Amino acid sequence: SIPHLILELLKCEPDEPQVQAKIMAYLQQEQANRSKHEKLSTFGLMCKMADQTLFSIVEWARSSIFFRELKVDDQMKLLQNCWSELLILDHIYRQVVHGKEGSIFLVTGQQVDYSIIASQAGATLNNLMSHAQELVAKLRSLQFDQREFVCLKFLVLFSLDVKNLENFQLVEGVQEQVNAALLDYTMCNYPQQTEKFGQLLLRLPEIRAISMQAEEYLYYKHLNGDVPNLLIEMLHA
Amino acid sequence: NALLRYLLDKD
Ligand SMILES: C=C(c1ccccc1)[C@@]12CC[C@H](O)[C@@H]1CC(CCCCCC)=C2c1ccccc1
Repeated sequence: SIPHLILELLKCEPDEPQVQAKIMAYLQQEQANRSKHEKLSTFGLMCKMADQTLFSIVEWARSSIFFRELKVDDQMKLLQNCWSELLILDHIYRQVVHGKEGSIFLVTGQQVDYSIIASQAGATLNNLMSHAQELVAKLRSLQFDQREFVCLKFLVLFSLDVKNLENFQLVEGVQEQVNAALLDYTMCNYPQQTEKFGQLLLRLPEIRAISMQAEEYLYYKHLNGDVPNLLIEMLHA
Repeated sequence: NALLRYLLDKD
């Protein structure tokens, strides 16, 4: 059985084929416009890929239950606190669902060999990607499913780390009720895995660590002149 | 962050 609250969360999920198709098409046109001598560095492609993923994340949040009740200033503070976490969580779940050994599945629907990516990404992003893959392997061994994924999305979005909120009580209530719903759901659907609920929660600090370190690296690359938008606005704020 | 506000306010 599924707690009704989780059903309401599932109702808010985007149509993932449409999201990926739109991003794939955007990036195709971008490269098409570019002359022979001005193509995008692979790092630059990933930045634009992440940029366009952020647009869909904002659109998802603004239409979601609970979030749509917040005033816009509260909505901005939540997304500014968790945008990078949501990008990483989405990346991780994509590998859990579609990931094969030795390759990375991108939001465009492209499968890319890790040996290609690791050649171009540099030590820092390779480290963060490898740590993310460790979470992928752990989540796949626990049978991380879509109901749990949407719970973690909402726990990331409605973070107690966000200060200066006009309606902090709603954020606290969502955090608490989604927690109780996840606890119940894992207990009913995976009774044998006593460790599952805790192993899910303990990924959130790790995703937080990975995403904040990812933010700091990208801010470095921006300051260094390496980044081309929404991604930059989120970094600064 | 005018861009984020716009994405949250736009029709
Ligand atoms: C936060 C990222 C990022 C942003 C800018 C530049 C590079 C990466 C992501 C997260 C998902 C996005 O598709 C991005 C794609 C990616 C995986 C493969 C691209 C590597 C660079 C050649 C991201 C990622 C995933 C896990 C850990 C760190 C970054």
